[PDB]
Amino acid sequence: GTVNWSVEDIVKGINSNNLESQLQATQAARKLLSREKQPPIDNIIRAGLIPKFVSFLGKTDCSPIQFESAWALTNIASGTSEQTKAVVDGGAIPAFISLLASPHAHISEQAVWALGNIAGDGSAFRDLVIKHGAIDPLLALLAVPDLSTLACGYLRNLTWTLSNLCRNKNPAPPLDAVEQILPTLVRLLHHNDPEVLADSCWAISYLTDGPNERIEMVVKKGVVPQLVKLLGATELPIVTPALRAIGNIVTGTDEQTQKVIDAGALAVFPSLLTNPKTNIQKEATWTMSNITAGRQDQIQQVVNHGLVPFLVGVLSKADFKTQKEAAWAITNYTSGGTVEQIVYLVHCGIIEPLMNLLSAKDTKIIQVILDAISNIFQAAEKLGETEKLSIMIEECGGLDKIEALQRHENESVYKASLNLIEKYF
Amino acid sequence: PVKKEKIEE
Amino acid sequence: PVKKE
Repeated sequence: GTVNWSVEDIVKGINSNNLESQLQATQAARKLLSREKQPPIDNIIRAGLIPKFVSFLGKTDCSPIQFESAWALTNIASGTSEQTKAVVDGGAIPAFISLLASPHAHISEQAVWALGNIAGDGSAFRDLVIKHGAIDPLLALLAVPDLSTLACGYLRNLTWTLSNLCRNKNPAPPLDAVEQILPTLVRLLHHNDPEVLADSCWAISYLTDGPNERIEMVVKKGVVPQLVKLLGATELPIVTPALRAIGNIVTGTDEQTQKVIDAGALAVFPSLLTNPKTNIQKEATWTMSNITAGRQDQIQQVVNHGLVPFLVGVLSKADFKTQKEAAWAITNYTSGGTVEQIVYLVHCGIIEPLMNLLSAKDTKIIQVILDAISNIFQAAEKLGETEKLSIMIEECGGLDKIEALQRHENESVYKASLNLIEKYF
Repeated sequence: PVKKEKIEE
Repeated sequence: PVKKE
């Protein structure tokens, strides 16, 4: 009979001076907060229960009230920022960090989970969790010879919590905290549980989402080969974060991009660029765009891996957002490529799908495509093949669309269009 | 997923 | 060219 209690009854129990009565009421609150239909978090907060639950976290003599209060506070911290703030404002952070040392694994795990909810709110609570010294005790829980001896649920919760300490920007986590965590993350990226791997990849994705210096910290740990392996996994929950991380890395230096290429990434892109999940196709095409923005030798590896036909494919037929990323990939290829490389692109069939996209109701893509046409014409000028290109564009319905564009709202469009017609048509 | 409710155990 | 996030 700790099921379906009223808040009034929970309060009466918790305000009793009877530790057992307090425990029963705390469990009743936990069960309330563990129901799927509108858990009454705000009523619990308004009753003034958070301070009591936090004090129960410190009752080493009564392990069950520690657990029940920990779970109750976890579910409150799971809610809105305001609800998470209430838990923090009750002094929960230092009390949960103390509980990480509990001899009872179920209590340690609950404290891990609660700190994940708190750090997960945002940069400020993440950083406050770090300042109260959570990282050392968290990592100590993973200091075992073989992670496989740890309970599955426990290891997954720890990985998820660590990923939330890696998460959010403005600002990004403290550099020294990232350096402290990364060796353990590297280890978890090699664990064989799909959920640990997914959360480990998500953590790396967050740490790579920033300036080149943040990317370098990750790349210098030697994880890129393992990320490429995970890019080839069957489980979408793994591939999604692995590809985001790879995509983040290739937004860095050409030397950082090369590590991805050297690790064998481009061999997975035939699958990625034809993947049934639209998001994967989008993100893979975005990744390709930042590789085509690289050096000519890097463009050549794209060519050698047979990926230009796949880019023609996505340009020809994909969700609009993927097609725009593909347009970017082409404009980048055309901007940085050799004449021979640009010729290859036309021989693979780029012109018709590019022209077909000029009918789109998106100014940016039109700008991108018009820029790419100009770049191709520039290479044709160097080969004296301007007329052949002009004819191709005319034969596939392009000239009509470019003409219309001379009469377009956007200035860049009409200017770029007018120029092309004036110089080639 | 940012935050997680614990429903049962 | 330039990369983009």
